[PDB]
Amino acid sequence: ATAILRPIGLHVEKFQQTYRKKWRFLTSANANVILAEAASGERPARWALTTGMASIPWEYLFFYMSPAEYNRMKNYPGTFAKSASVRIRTWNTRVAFQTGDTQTANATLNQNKFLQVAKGIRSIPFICSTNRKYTYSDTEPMQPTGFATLTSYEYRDGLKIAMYGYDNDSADFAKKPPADATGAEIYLQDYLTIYTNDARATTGTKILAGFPPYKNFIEEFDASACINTDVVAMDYDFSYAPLVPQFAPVPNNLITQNYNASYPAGTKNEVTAVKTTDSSQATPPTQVRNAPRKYIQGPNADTTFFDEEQNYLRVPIEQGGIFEEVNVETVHDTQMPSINVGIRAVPKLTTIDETTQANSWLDAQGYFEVDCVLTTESVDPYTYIKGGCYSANTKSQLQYFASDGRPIAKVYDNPNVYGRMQMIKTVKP
Amino acid sequence: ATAILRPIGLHVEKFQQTYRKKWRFLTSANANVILAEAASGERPARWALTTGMASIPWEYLFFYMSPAEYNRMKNYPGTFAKSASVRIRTWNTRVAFQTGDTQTANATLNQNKFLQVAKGIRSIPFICSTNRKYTYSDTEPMQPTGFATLTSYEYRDGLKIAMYGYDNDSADFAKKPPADATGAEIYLQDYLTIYTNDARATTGTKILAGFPPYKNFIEEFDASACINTDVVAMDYDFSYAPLVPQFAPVPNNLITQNYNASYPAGTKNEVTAVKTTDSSQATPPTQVRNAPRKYIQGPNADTTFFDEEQNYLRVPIEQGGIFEEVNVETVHDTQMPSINVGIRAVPKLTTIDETTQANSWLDAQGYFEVDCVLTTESVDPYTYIKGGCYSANTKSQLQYFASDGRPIAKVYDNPNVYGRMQMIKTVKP
Amino acid sequence: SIPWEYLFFYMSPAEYNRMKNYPGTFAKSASVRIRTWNTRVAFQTGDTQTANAT
DNA sequence: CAGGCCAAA
DNA sequence: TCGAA
DNA sequence: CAGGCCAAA
DNA sequence: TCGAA
DNA sequence: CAGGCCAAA
Repeated sequence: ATAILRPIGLHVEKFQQTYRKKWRFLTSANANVILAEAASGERPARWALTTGMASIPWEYLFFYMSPAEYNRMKNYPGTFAKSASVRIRTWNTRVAFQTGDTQTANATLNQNKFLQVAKGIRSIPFICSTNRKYTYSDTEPMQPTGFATLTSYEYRDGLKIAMYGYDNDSADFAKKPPADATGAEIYLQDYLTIYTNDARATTGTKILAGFPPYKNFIEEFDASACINTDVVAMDYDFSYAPLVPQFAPVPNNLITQNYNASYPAGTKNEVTAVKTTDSSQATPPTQVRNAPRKYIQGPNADTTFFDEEQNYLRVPIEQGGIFEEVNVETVHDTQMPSINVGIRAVPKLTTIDETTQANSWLDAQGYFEVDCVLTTESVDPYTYIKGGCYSANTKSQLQYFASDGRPIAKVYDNPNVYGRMQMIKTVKP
Repeated sequence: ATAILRPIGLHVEKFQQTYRKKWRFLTSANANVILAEAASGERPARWALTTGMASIPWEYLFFYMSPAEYNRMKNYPGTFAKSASVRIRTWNTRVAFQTGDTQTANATLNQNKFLQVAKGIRSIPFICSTNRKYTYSDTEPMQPTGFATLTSYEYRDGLKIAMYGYDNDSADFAKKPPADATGAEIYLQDYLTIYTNDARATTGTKILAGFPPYKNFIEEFDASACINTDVVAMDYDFSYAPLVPQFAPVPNNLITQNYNASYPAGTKNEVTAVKTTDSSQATPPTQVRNAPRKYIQGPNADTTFFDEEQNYLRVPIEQGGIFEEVNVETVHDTQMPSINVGIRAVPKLTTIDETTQANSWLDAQGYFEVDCVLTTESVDPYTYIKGGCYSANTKSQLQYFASDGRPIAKVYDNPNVYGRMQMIKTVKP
Repeated sequence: SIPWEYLFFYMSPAEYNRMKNYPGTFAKSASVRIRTWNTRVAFQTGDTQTANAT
């Protein structure tokens, strides 16, 4: 029999977008030295071991998309980041012909140059590491002598301004010609740092294990043979990266009496849980279901995380485990692999009278060409005939919140805890 | 070596039973009109859109089995419903030659007849719908003008009495000759109804989305070409449909000191949880393990749900997620697909002076032949030598209970919440 | 008249309201297909003096 | 040799 | 399977 | 085109 | 796998 | 025919 109607279902429009950037980065070949970091609050006294492996911030949205693209993206509710890709090529590595010292005839045409690549060091459970900005000595510019006070947020903000420039009405407009326009090189300042405990003032039983042998977890190549070659190629598929919240549904409490109904979940976990661990071992690991949560669209929505533009440069793109959907969901913890690349410090051609590492270095600089692609997807659903887009309420989203109203998000800036990236309260910009 | 004994194990007898019925149903081709339903308690003011798609109650035990079969089934502890099957055939659709109005010469031999089939509309998250019994206007018998106060329980009870008749000593015996004996046609009165919010008195922000386009989720066929053809064929395998509780085990507290022992569950969920959601979004979704439960056989058993015969016509056959077994179990939420079939209203042959739908209709009637089969299974276990059947205590069953002692069961009469069938307290008959 | 020349013939108020968020929108093509069903003709007219039913 | 541990695969 | 095979 | 969401498969 | 493949 | 139940596989 002829069918005059068939179940065609909803009209839903899906939109895929792609964002590409090309960056050229300059890195300094820092010496590996030990710096003391004094105790401060809950931070214990510790030793820090510096490197020249600059952090590549491929985990953040500004790395892939301009302020104009970001501003336009807010007009597409339900936008999810789907995949991110990065390719790193190295160019010729420059090493100074001589050092500043005049007493030694240290100039030499012969060079030994080495390129260092570290993938996924951030997640190694027994290596405590972060990316830090150093201060350097005036006589030895390759030698860190302390820590800059710049935060990770401020570092990424400065990188973003270098990439995309100021507003046309800024008094400081001329200070940063946008590399997205010129294609000029940008200096990176955030370097992989390895920590270990400082037991000088420790009372009772001391842990005297020294350092982890972190060189056993990096790749090091002859830089003379890597000119104009790819050294890193990484692809990442996001688990849950909601960049713009979904369209709100038509609220069923306006239509139904049973809007606050209950139903079986069986043995399935449909509400996520928060895991807390304690490496001091004063308390055992705990798992708590039904964390404080807020809807991010709809009647009582709290959109602070998206209103504050946290996901542009302050927090990583991947946020799996931080958000919930009201359906029968399966959620796991997430983290993107870290990327650090750089040039090993080049010792100055001179004699020393002891069996030690070098104490003076030649100026050396890495030149890295970075390609990056980000793909996203958004939806325009029409559940109802009038009044714009509305999604099914099974698409409704929630976000972890703290009791003071601050949204909670994943952060990659702190060292891993049991190989995990912690989630912390966001800070208002 | 010759074995004089081998581990033959327990003697367990398994019994399979099959229940068949054939029903012939008459449906009215109701007009699609909008009725206002005023606010009442937690029920908000809403608009209702009527249809002629009659509900087919294939989710209930009385649809498949007579009172004699049901009464006998209570003698088989551990009876589970295994599968249910329904087949629907349509016969010739009757449309009135003319309407009651005399002023218009509206009689015509030409007809356009359409059959509507809706499968699984009940579970669609963005469509708020139930089955309702209407009141109709006297001048337009196809036109609903209000809602009857009959409950779903009373509707199904009346259907059951029509199918199987009264007791031989009833004063009303002659009023309902049983269709199970005569094979005569029965009129159905419960029709699919689509709701949307009524914002006439809403203060603040209004939702003005109108209706969902529900026609995009049904199949509609030329009824002139469907005579004597199958239109619906559905099969359902039950997850957990306990019709009679299992034989009680020999209680180990009479034999052992460690009857209240504890043991690891590991990371597996062995006790089910209740999920509560809130479409008003005042609270986030919550999941609670270890709900109030009662054993349904054994020492402290509460058999109220089965003593009250709730599963015959008041609650659906499928109850997965409502019951637990003491073993290492895996449980998920359940619901059977809904079935609604009917004839579209046939406009009267007349002119109207505006661009609207028809306001007058011809009497029209659907004729549906329904075959239904239900298969069940029960067990007689002999764990012990004397005193009748006893099961292993790993077969012990529990049911969700409310704090006032009412058993909790799934219900299909309310609109879905996030695509789920809610569980509510049962009501004493 | 079949008003296939107008936007409301093809798109709902919700779709129209959402479409305003896409600057540079152009309508590219429009298609219409018309099927006829059974034509109904009255058995008789209202006049009683003539036996006109057929 | 990267993504919820690696000494598991 | 909220990577994905 | 139905059974715990569909815009996922 | 308390559908079931 | 044993290892988180057996009347499930």
